[PDB]
Amino acid sequence: LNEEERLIRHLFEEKAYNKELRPAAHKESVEISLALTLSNLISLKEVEET
Amino acid sequence: GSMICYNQQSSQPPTTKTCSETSCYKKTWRDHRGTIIERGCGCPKVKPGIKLHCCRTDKCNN
Amino acid sequence: DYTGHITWTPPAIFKSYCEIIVTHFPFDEQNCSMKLGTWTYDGSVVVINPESDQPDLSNFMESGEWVIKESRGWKHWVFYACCPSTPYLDITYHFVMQRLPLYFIVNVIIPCLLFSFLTGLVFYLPTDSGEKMTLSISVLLSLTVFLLVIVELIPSTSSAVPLIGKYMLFTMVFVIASIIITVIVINTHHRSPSTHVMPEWVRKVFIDTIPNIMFFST
Amino acid sequence: SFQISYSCNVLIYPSGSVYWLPPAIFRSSCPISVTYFPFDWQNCSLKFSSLKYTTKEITLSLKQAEEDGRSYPVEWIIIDPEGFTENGEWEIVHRPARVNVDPSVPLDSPNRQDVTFYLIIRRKPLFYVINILVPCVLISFMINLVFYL
Amino acid sequence: MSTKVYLDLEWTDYRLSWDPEEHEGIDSLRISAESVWLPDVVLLNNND
Amino acid sequence: EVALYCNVLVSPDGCVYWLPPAIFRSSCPVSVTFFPFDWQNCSLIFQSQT
Amino acid sequence: PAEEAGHQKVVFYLLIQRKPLFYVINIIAPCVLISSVAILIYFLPAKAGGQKCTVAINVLLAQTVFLFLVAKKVPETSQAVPLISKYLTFLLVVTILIVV
Repeated sequence: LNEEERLIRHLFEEKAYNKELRPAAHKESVEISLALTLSNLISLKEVEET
Repeated sequence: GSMICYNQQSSQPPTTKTCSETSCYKKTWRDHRGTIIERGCGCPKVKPGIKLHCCRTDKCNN
Repeated sequence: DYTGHITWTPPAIFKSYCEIIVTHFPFDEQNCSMKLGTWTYDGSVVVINPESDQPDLSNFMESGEWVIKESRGWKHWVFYACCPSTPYLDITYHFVMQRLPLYFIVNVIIPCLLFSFLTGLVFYLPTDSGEKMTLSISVLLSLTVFLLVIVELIPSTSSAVPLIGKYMLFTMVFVIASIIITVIVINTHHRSPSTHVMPEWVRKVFIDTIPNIMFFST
Repeated sequence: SFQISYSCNVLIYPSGSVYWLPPAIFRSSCPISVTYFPFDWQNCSLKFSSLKYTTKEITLSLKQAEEDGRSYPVEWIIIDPEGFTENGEWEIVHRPARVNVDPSVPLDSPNRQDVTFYLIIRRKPLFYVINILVPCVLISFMINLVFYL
Repeated sequence: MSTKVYLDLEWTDYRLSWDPEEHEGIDSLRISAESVWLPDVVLLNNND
Repeated sequence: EVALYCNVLVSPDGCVYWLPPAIFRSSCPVSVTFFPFDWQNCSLIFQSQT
Repeated sequence: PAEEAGHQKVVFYLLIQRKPLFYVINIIAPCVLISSVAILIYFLPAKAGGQKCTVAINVLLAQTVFLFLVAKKVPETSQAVPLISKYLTFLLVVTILIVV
C-alpha cells in the first residue's frame, strides 16, 4: 500500500487535482483516441428498428 | 513414433513437450489487448480470422 | 475477521452469451460458460483462485426445462507477446446441460406424425366418393395452420436447421407430393375412350403385371 | 441510454497517459431496408461523441496501434477471433471505423465531430427459407394442378 | 409518440458574469448543469 | 428488499416497530399435470442476508 | 453451521387453487363440442354427397386452430404433460380414427 497510497496522496491531495478542469490550456484541445471492441452482437429487432 | 513440439505461450521462455501426432502447430491471433501465440500438437481446426501454421518437423513451431 | 480476512457473497443475475447448437433440437445438449475476471487488474497485482474445482450446486433449484449433467471451473493464464511478466487471469465456469424434450414432443412432433399418417389415407379413398381432393387439401390446410404453432413455439435461428424442422419440411413435402399424385390418379380415373386411347404399356403393367399379385378382376 | 454501462477503473501511467476500457450495452437506431427480405443486408452504425465538450475542447481520433515499430490507425471494429460467437441470424461482412467532421453544423456544436463504427451485416436466411419461403412457394405452385383436375 | 430531441434553453444569470480581461481572456465556460440554477422545464404531457 | 423505506416507530423501552410495504416476485415451481384444474404451493422465504 | 448467515428462515406458504372458468368457457367446452361433431358422420350416407370426409377433416382443421389457441397459454416445462394437452391430443387421435 505504501507507494500506492503515497502516489495517490501526492497526485490528488498535495497537487490538489481538480476533475472539473480539462487537462489542457484554455485554447488547446485534448486528443482522445477511441477504439471499439464488439464483444457480441445480441440482436437487430426489425419491427422496433433497434 | 513420437515428436518434440513447442508449447509456450506468446513470448514466454521456450518449453517443449512430446507430441504423439505427425504435426506441430503455431496459432496466432489478436484481441483488443495484443497478440496471442499458442503452440502445440497436431493441426487443429481454427476459427476464421486466426493465423495457423502447421509443420511436420521437430521443434518447428518457433 | 480480526485477521483481516474478508468474505463477500453478493447475489447476481448473470446474462451470459453461449453458442447454442440447434442441430439436435429438441434433443440438444448445450455447454454454456461464465468467464469471470478482474476487469482492470492483471494477474501481477490481483491473483484470482477458484474456491473449488466445481461450482456449488447445493442450493440449486431444479430447472423446469434443463438437466445439468456436468459442471466444472477452469482457471486460465493468458500471456501476450508485448508483456512476458504480467499474466491475465480468468476463471471460466462451464455447465453441460440437456434439454427435457417432452414439451416439444407433445406439442410439435405428435401432430406432425398424425398429419403424416393422414397423408397416405387418401389413396384408400375411392375416386367415386368425390372427396379425395377435400381430404388432401384439408390435410394441407391443417399443416399450414399448424405452421403458426410451430413459428410460435420453435426458436428462429439460422445457424442450423433443427431436426424437428427437418421433420416439418419432410411432412410438408410429403403432403404436397400426396396432392400431386392424387391429381394424377383422379385424372387417370376419368380417362375415356372419347378423349384418350389406352397405351399398351399401361395395359401391360397395371392390368396383368401387378393385379395378378392382388385379388380382383382385370 | 447515452452512457457506458459499467464505470470501471482508469489506468494511469508515469507519462500521464490515461487508459479507460468501459464496457457498455447499447440500443441504437438501425433503419431497416426490407426490399430483399429475407435475403437482405443492413447497415447499422454506432456514433460516439461528447455532448459535454466541443471540437475546441476535445479532438476525437482513432486509436493508433503499432506493428514492427510502424504505427497505423485502427480503422475497424476489433473482434477477438478466438472468443467471438457469431450471431444466430446475422453475419458480419464489413467493420469500418471513421472520424467524421461535418462543416454544416456550427463549430460550437458538440455534434460537429464524431467517431462512427459501422456494422454491415447480412441476414442468414436459413430459418425463413426452411419454414416460410419453401412451403409458401410449393403451395403456390399447386395452383397449376387444377388444370389437370 | 416517442421522440428523441435536443432542447435549446437560453436565459440570463446575472450572478455568473465576469470581466474576461481580468481572467486572461476567458469569455465562455462549460459548467456542469447541477452546479448552476436551471429552469424547471419539463414536458408536461408525458405519457410514462 | 422492500419497496418503500418508511419510518420506524421507536418506543421509550427501545422497541422498534417497522412496517415497510413490498412488491415481491417470488419463484413458484408450477406443477403442470392438472392444468388448468391445478393448484400450486408457492413459498416466500425470508431470512437475514448478513 | 451456527455462524453462517442464512439458516434460520421464516417461510410463508400460499396454497392457491386456480379458478378454471375462463378455460372452460373459451377452450374446453367449444373443443368438446367441435370434436363431438365428428361423431355425426356415422349417420351421413356413404355415397357422393354424404360428405363424411369433409366433415371429419374440417373438424380436424378446427382442432388444429384450437391447438394454436392453447399453444399461447400452456406452461413450457417438461416434467409432466398438461391435462389440457393430453385431452387435445386424445381428441386429435379420435378425429384421426374417425377419418380412417
